[PDB]
Amino acid sequence: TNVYADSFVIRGDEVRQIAPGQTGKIADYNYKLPDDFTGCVIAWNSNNL
Amino acid sequence: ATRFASVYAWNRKRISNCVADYSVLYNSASFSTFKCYGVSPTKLNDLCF
Repeated sequence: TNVYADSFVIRGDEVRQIAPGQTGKIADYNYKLPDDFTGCVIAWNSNNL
Repeated sequence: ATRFASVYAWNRKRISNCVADYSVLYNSASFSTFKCYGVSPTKLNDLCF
């Protein structure tokens, strides 16, 4: 029905926090995913940019 | 601690008769891995042992 694309930059060690039910500085205070999340999480190393 | 024990002879310290503040540990963000089994990291500060 609709799709929402969210984008941001984080440390490689923080990508593991971008998942449903996660906690930590990013998941708690920056970007929280719901427990019943229905989307996809895509991430890549940007050390070149 | 300045020097840790060798894993074959892992050191153990009893913690007792004291008040803890696990939020200081979890929110330190100095740890690469912080995994809790059978107890939630966030609720850990609201419990007694």
